[PDB]
Formats: sequence, structure tokens, C-alpha cells
Amino acid sequence: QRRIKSVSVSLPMLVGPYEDVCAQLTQTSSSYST
Amino acid sequence: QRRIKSVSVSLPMLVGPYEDVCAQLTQTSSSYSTQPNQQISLSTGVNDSGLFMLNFDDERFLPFEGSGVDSSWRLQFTNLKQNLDSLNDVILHVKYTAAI
Amino acid sequence: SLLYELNLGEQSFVGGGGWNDLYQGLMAGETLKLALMRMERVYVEQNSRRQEITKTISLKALLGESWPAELNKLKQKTPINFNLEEQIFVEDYQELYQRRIKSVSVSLPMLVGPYEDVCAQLTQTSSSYSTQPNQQISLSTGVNDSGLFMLNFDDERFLPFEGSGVDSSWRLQFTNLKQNLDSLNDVILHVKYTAAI
Amino acid sequence: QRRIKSVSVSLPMLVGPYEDVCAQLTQTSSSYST
Amino acid sequence: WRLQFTNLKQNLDSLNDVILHVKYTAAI
Amino acid sequence: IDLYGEGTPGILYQETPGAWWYKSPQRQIGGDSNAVTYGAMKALPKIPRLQEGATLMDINGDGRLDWVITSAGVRGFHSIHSTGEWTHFTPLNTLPTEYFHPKAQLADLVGAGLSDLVLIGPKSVRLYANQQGNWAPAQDVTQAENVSLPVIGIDSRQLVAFADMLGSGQQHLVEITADSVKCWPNMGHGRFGQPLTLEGFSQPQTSFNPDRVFLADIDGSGTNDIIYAHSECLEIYLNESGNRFSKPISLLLPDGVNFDNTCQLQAADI
Repeated sequence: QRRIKSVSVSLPMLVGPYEDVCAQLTQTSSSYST
Repeated sequence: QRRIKSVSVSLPMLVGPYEDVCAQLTQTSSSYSTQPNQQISLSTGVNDSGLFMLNFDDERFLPFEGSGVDSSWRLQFTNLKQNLDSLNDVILHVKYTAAI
Repeated sequence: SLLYELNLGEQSFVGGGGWNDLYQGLMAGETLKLALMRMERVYVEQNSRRQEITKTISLKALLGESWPAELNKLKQKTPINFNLEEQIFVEDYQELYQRRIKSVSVSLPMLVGPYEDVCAQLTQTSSSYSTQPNQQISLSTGVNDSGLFMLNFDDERFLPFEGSGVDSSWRLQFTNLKQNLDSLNDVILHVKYTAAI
Repeated sequence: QRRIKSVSVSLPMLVGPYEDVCAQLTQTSSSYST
Repeated sequence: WRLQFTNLKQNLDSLNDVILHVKYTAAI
Repeated sequence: IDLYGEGTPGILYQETPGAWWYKSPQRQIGGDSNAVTYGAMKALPKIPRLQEGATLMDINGDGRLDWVITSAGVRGFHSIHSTGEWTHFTPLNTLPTEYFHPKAQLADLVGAGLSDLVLIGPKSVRLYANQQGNWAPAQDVTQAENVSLPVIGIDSRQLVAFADMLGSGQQHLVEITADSVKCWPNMGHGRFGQPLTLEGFSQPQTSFNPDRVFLADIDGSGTNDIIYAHSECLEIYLNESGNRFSKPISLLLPDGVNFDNTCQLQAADI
């Protein structure tokens, strides 16, 4: 069996010194009825 | 919805070895209807936050915890002898939390 | 403890005479319970967050023209006596209504042998504002010494100069006599203090 | 007397940037009836 | 002990050797 | 480091307060006056050496080293002669730039031997300030907005460095993928030229972990050359005149040895 414990993300990018990139992620649905 | 959790400041500057820059910031007022917490005194300037040891979940509320985001502020230096021509600009940092 | 930790002037809750024979002191503990409750109330009420200030100072810069003579006395391992002028603190932040020492540390521009444990100690003679076991600290790292095997805040016990009045006088002296001292340039103090408005 | 408290492993290897090497170890049996 | 890889696609020619580490406690 | 100024580094193992122990380069006995060896370590009196942003840097550009002091609120250096004379402490008319982070800390482009920090990436260029071991104000500039933007610190099979592929001597910004190289012309204060690609480099994108590369100029021209590790072999790419690259030399490792994530390759004049 497998269940998700946690997640994180990483972006190969360049960013301005004090640029706060703004984006968001969301889950639509998941298998196994969690 | 958006409410202020915490703040910090940073100053592109040059500082004497043991020069303790002296300045302080205060909040005049804030929106959203969201003094002892409203004033912070700063002397590192690298990433100052007015606490000898910053951490979350203090059993006591943080200086601007829960403040409405739209808000007005006053800032001024206090040591008069310290040279200020070094100053380029100031960059603020804010942790805030929000609803959806 | 409470009264010292908050310097709330002069107030009291504890009182003597709770015992009685005719009633075999039966209600005493209950009286203590209430007094404790009032103290707790006051603590929660008054323990508001307070201003925190980091201050540092060169001994040379402090002593000015006297500096080289006192430095010589140090090289000679003789004890040095000096005092702290709080006017410096009102210069740095004139607005603050009260100031008490939270903690201290020291730093020495020096060269040290690999395993040389420099031996010296500092002590407070007296302090202003009406603010011995805490008054003396023994130092051997010299890099950023603070007399504790592991420094941290919120010790269940009070720190060496916690709550001391800012204006205060001090004595400093080396103790190991064999250790060479010509290496010494100057001494820089570090102080954490807290203040009212 | 000697009893195992904990273990760890190390592999002199090269790995892709985001390559998650997948392997596992297991104990078949042990002396001293543990 | 038994040891085995599980991802089959991953290249393995890179492998030199394996070094184990153990914390154990003992009486006297 | 070459603390002594031998024109040759000595191996100054150092572990703790005081552990400063200079295994030192010595002539071998016998043979031609070419044979050299690291002799035993020596201890010498030294700074408490910790909590300070420790480094044996020559901050002044003397060619002869200081040691950096930067502890909380604590800021200067000592200077050390070839004799091992650790001079008394030096406050520095001190006005170093605030260390937000080391991330993308510049060195060269202030001018050779004058190095100073700049923390920088896209669309902006902070200015260096070092003169002779003191500093100006750390001013702000940008190059023209058409100029392609170099920015350090992504691991995705890629690298960035201040390193002169071109061999002018200016350790130009160069960016490297699994597949291509680009280098930005020095333009002095706050400025860069549009980058030039250098042809010839590539490696299998399936497997190009960036850190398996090594940076040195080999040909002696000034043009930084390129090396990449296979577990059995080096791939050595030589810089054509600062324009493109030769067919790589393939070099067999010592027998039975395998290169791996423990291995640290370097080049030196021991």
C-alpha cells in the first residue's frame, strides 16, 4: 500500500533579488479514496 | 482574507565593526480593524526583527501578529552620531496568512 | 521572585501570621492559594513584551586617553576597575523610559595558543537603579565568552547580571600568570538589555 | 555483551540530479536471540 | 542480511562498493 | 594555502582552535633539484580563529594574507607575515557590505587583485566597493535590458561560474548546461556584454550531473578548459582560442579505481 505523507517543489529558475515568485498548486482528486 | 503574521527588515548598508546601528519602526494604524506591540527597535539591520531569538509559536503575540495588511508606518533613526550616507535603500520582509 | 522579575514598585500578597493554634492553621494553605492566584494574575497582566537592545563597546574607545595606561596595567595582570555611563544608552535611544541589563558577553582581539585556555574573570562591583554568586563570571574562550558551557535564554534560573541596572561598575582581571599578554589589542563588550517606554 | 542499536548505509556512487535510487535491505535472522 | 535494488531502469555500473554503519551498545 | 609565500601552497590542516598545522613543501633529498615533498606539520601561535567568518584572505591585495573577522557585530582582520607574524588586530575603517547571503557573491569584476562582493542576478547589478581593503558605497546599476541575464545557483544539470573561458584574464560569467556554454563579456561597472556561445561541449543529458565537471585552464593560454568525470575515465575538452572546443581527450583512471561521489579531483602546482 502507498499513501502520500508530504510534498515539496523545486524550480530551476532565476529570480530577482527580492522577487517573490507567486504561484500555487492544488490537488483535484486522488485514488484509493485516500 | 489577509492578516499580518510577522515582519523583518533588511538594510543594504555598511556598518562599523562593532557599530550598533540604532533605529526603530512603529505602526501608526492598520486596516480591517485587524503601544506595547506596535514598536520595534532595531540594531543589526541585516535581517532585523527586534528579538534576541526569533521563533514562531511564542506563548505571547508577536509585534504585528494579526494586523490588517493595509497599514501605515513610521520609521526613524535614533543614534545621531552614526553616519548615514552609507544607506542605499531599505527592504521589508513580511510573513502573512490568508483565507480563500 | 515575581517582584524582582518585574520591578513593579512595591506591592505584596504574602503575609505572615497565617497559622493559629485555636484553628490549628487549617485555612493557611487556602490563603496561600489565593495569594498565589493574585500574583499569577498580576504576572499575566504585566508581562507585556518589552524593548530589546543589543549594545557593544570597545574598552579602548571607552577609556580614551587612559586606555594605554590601563592596557599596560592589564599586560601587568593587574585588576582594572571601570564604570558604565548610561548616557551612552540615552544617546542610542533617548525615548526609552527604563533600562535593565538582560545579559552580557565579551570578545578579545587576541592570538591564542592551540590549546591555550586563556584564564581571566570579570565581576560587577555595583549597579545603579537598585537593579556574590551571580556577580562573577570566569572566562577562557575569549572569542565570544559568556561563562556558560551552553548559553541559552529562558533558563529556569537567573543569568549572571539579569535585571542589573545599566549604569554600573566593574572589575576585570587575568588569573593565569604564565600566559603571555602582549598579544592583547583591546576588549569589546556585548550587552543584551531591555527597556520600557 | 553486544546489541545493535541502529544502522545506516553509504554508497560510493554517481546519481542523476533527481534520480531516486531505489533499493532495500532486510535482516533474515540474528544471533543471541536478540 | 539480504540486499537488493528495486528500480530496474536505473543504471548500476556506477557502483563501486557499499559501506555500512552501525551503532551498537555493549556490556562489560 | 601558500601562507608563507613560497610560490607554492602548504597543507595547513586545522581542526579546532589552534590546530593550525602546516605540512610544508620541502625539497626531497637526493636527485635533481626538482624533487619536492610535503614535510611534517608545525604549530604556530594564532588567532582564536573561530565564529568570525574565518578565512586566510588577503583583503588588501598585498599578495600576503590577512584573516577575516566577521562575528556577530565583530569585524576586522589580522595580518600574517611569511614569518608567521600574526600582526595585532586590524579594525578596517570598517564598512563592509551587509552579508545577506553568500549566494552569487561576486569577486573579480572590480578589477584584478581588487576583488569585492556583489550579490546579483537578473535585471540588476549591485556595485563592488573595495579599494585596497576598504570600500566605497555599494552602488546600484544595470546593463541594458536587452542583455541576457546571468544568475548563479540552479542544480538542474547546469552550472554558472566567474571563470575566463576567453583567457583575457577577466573571470567572465559563464553558464553551462548538459549541452552548451555561454559567456558574458566583461563590461566593467554594473555592465556586461551580450554573451557568446562557445561551441563543442556536450554530454548525455540523461546522466549529466553538473558537479562531475572540473574548471581548470590546461593549455596555459588563459582559456579555461573543461574536464568531466566518467567512473572510469576523464573527458578533457580543450579551448580553441577562446572560441570553441577540441575533440575530448579520454583518460583512463588508475587501475581498478573508480571515480564516485566521494572523490575530489583538483589541479595544483604541488
